[PDB]
Amino acid sequence: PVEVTALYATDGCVITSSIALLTNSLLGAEPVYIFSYDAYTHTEQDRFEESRALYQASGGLNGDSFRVTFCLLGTERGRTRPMFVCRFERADDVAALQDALAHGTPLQPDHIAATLDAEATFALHANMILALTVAINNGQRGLTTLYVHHEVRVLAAYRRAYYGSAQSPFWFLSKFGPDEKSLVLTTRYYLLQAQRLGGAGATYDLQAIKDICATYAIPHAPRPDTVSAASLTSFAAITRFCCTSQYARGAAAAGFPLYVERRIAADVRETSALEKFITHDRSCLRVSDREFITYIYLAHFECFSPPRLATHLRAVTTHDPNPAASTEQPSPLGREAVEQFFCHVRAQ
Amino acid sequence: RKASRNALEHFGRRETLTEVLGRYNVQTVEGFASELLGRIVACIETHFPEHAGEYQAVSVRRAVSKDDWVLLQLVPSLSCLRFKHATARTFVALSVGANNRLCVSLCQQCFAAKCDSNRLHTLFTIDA
Amino acid sequence: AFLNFTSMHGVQPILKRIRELSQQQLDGAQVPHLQWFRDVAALESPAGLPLREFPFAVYLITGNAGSGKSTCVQTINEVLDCVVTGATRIAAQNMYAKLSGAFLSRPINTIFHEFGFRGNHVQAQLGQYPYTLTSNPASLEDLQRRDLTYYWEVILDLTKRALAEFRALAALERLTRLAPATHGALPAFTRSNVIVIDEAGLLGRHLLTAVVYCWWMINALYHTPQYAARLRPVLVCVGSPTQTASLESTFEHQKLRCSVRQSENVLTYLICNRTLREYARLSYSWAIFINNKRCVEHEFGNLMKVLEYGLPITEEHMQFVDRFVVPENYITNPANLPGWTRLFSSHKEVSAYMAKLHAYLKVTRFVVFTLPVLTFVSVKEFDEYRRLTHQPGLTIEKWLTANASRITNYSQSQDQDAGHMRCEVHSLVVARNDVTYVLNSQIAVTLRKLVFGFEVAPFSTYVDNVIFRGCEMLTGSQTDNYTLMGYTYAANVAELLEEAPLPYVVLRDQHGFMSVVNTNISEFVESIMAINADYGISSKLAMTITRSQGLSLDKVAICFTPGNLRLNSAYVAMSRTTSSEFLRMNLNPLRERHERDDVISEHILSALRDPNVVIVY
DNA sequence: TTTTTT
Ligand SMILES: Cc1cccc(C)c1N(CC(=O)Nc1ccc(-c2ncon2)cc1)C(=O)C1CCS(=O)(=O)CC1
Ligand SMILES: [Zn+2]
Repeated sequence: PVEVTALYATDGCVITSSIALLTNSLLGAEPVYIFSYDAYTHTEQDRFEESRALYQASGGLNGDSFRVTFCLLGTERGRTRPMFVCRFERADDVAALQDALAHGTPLQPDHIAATLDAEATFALHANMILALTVAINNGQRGLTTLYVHHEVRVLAAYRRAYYGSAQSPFWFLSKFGPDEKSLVLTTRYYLLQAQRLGGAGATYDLQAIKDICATYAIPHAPRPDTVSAASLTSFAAITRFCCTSQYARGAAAAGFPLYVERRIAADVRETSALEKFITHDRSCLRVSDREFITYIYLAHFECFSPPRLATHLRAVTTHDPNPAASTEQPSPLGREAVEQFFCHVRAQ
Repeated sequence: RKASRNALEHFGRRETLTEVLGRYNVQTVEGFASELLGRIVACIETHFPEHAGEYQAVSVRRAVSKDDWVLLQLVPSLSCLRFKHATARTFVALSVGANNRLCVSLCQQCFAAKCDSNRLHTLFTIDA
Repeated sequence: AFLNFTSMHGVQPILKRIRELSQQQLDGAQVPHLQWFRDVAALESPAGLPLREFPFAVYLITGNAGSGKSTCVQTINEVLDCVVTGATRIAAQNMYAKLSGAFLSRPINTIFHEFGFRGNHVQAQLGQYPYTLTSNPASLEDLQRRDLTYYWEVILDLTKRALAEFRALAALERLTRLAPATHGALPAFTRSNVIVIDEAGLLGRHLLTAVVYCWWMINALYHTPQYAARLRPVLVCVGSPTQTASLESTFEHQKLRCSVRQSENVLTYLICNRTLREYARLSYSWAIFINNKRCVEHEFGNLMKVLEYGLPITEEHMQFVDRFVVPENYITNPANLPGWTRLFSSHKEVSAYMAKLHAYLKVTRFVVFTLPVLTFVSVKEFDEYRRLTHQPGLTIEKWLTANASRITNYSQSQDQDAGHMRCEVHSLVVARNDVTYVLNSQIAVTLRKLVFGFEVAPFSTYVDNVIFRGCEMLTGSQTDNYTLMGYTYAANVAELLEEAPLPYVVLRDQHGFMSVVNTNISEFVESIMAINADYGISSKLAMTITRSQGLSLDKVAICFTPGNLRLNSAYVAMSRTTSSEFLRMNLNPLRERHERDDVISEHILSALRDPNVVIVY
């Protein structure tokens, strides 16, 4: 019953091929490419150990049944949107998912269609079929007809919903970091893990999440295949570099979601404490006009000066994903700013 | 104070006027002014040639002496170089600018209202 | 990597405020009904218009140009429902560039397009009817009625055009929120209630109410799910309140004297109006950015903080800015400061300087060349207009005397070196002037590009063989910084354009691809007529201080006219460049008599002195 | 003095 969320892409147009696998039509269907995936089953170390078990180092998952909700980049603000859910429980189907989540081998249409959970797959499009019927008036059949008879509208409408789901491989290596760590882990979190797990990271931007990934310094091992990150050309090479990445099937894949939460908690403990001190004094200083600008530009230096910030980010950088074996240590942002500026501004 | 100590550590030291002038053998300001007075009068000829010849024989008398500003007059009533109103007094002003380099500014204080009554107005600033 | 940190962790309180501001349901009676907008259409004059309230929220994200207020719009876009807009096409494209550099942003248009502004509205009498506000204290209803009477000739036309969807999808599901998709080409205001207006200080106060008004329109005719949920618009206005201003132009049709007065921008309207600062609760809804990533020099940084916040001008500041003053005849001389943009405080001054620059670049041997530009006036339209102006005696050249600054779609037209127009009646009284253009100069479309072609030698390769004899090439068969290359050639005025070969000017983009653009045709329609065919390119070498507010510059030399010295103009001119090293000026704005208007400055200062205002570095 | 919206 292990549930997977999979961000897919195709070397061709995605919405075209996708709708063409929701009608069981052997006209247009292209290899699905799963480079991003989150697996879950219905404390912090209990969560780490549960995930490290599912994201088996061997490869693929550990559960015997899998419900994969294949998703595209769109808005249901959600960053991805479910397209077709598929239940692989049969031995062969579980075997092909494992070598597509662990090596990056394209999941052929016939396996996408054989496992199609039509009951819940068309439930996502049930409202879409109704609205298209009503609009054009002025189950699988619902779409087979709407597309065969009214293709442009369905394509453009499945293009308005599921917005910008057709981006190219350079787009991914540009917005999801040039590094392999980013390309795997940040794509997993920002798209398929942020909103589901909730927490503060649901409201953080892509650049912020990439910065958090940059400070997630889990021991890097020289890529075995020496595959260049820049060499990646098609969604075939992005997916390969990602699925066989050391950051995708084990401890790092299990520690990243917890580390996002930890880093934010430590940072806000300091940012919020110091914003309270800046807000008490901004409101109760009664100081000179030039001296007010001097104070506020001094307050924010003491709180966010590049050296102080560098020390703080080096104090939250990890060297291991296990929360009970983490190398992160207490940050000296707040304590020092209060012991070097705030008590002396409390000399009011 | 905390602003000044923190600015000295992030941006750099801006050397005082006296130290910068010491590089050009000035321990004597009214003599350095004389040597660059030629550059000053050359820029006057190039951009203000209609009043250039009033600046052929000029004596430099100190006006303001600070640790960041040195204003020095040029009595030989000279003419305003901005408008065409015997209405202005000329003042050479030396400060440290850019990468600790000496900026020599010709400034004129006129009396006519078009020019703020007896207020310093700069006209050109060159290096030394 | 640490540069983003403060923004990353300080935008979250902003995000955790806009959400409740957008998810606050109104009482049933307070929702503007459809019948309201039906009655507005019936009303002819904006006098019997009823005092009604159109509810709205604001969240002001203010700060200097270099503050990070635009990074906040990045975090908002990827987390919240929003319709990102811009006060100018340049600002909209700048936001698109900075939003697509992180994730996907849908094509960002202007707020004017969003509320339905069309061609005929461009030249519309937007200041005609009067209003004696039954006010002090000014009720919000009175302020909204003033802003609707101000824009009666636009609000009325928009309402009439909209009046004279989602209900079908509501009948089935009794789906609706999927109308933005299944039913396409629908206005973007029907799918969100958070409207981000960037550089909103470039919009006048009349627009604020207008936008809210229009919002309710487009959510009433279509009966949007937000209208059923009783949500209200929230206007996230992002802009610099002390580096941007809005101006209103009125043309008197007998004196032919086009006048431009200053106006209250949306930011100033919201900050400085006691009625709006209470209804919108600006204290709990402010986001003042306090950073200048475009200023690392400590000294230039101090001066820019002195001018943004209105702090006393001291002797030290005078001595610092003293190191920039270079003579009047040094800036204006084209031989000096090559590649430095020169700002003047008059369009005539720019028209003089550009002509002088062309003279220099021709006598000392870029290449200057006059390019054909024509003005197609209509005989009947002018005769009817002369009849209606109470003065039927007016020469066509006198028609083109001061209506030129108005017949154009871009202001830069009044600051170009051109030849004289012509009395060339066709019977359409066409006219013909000749603008001079420096080839290989900075050229900025104020058009449809058609790309024709693309270790130091240029690998010149094009789809067709080109021969640039002189300047015209021999091809046989707005934000983007283009490069002028040459003029290859390759309905009543359409026939004449077929007659006289219209030259298509060729531009070179940043990559180097030769993109051939088209021509601009613009109408004049104001009354109490003429379509102008020209090229619409700007040199980016000389401009006005007022237009400089829009875009940042690399190297700047400022020409200040004494007496007209406004410290806001000085601050705007001096803040367009990142580094104080590359900045030269006519005189010292701090040492000369300057009319300082420090009223909004103290308002920001009191905002920086309020516990509920979020100051993000 | 003073731009800008299609
Ligand atoms: C604030 C700060 C934090 C961390 C690191 C630095 C470098 C700084 N800065 C840069 C800065 O303030 N830049 C800036 C300049 C002008 C404007 C502006 N305001 C209106 O229009 N533009 C806005 C921001 C300083 O200057 C310090 C230096 C040490 S200190 O003196 O202790 C405090 C100020
Ligand atoms: Zn004078």
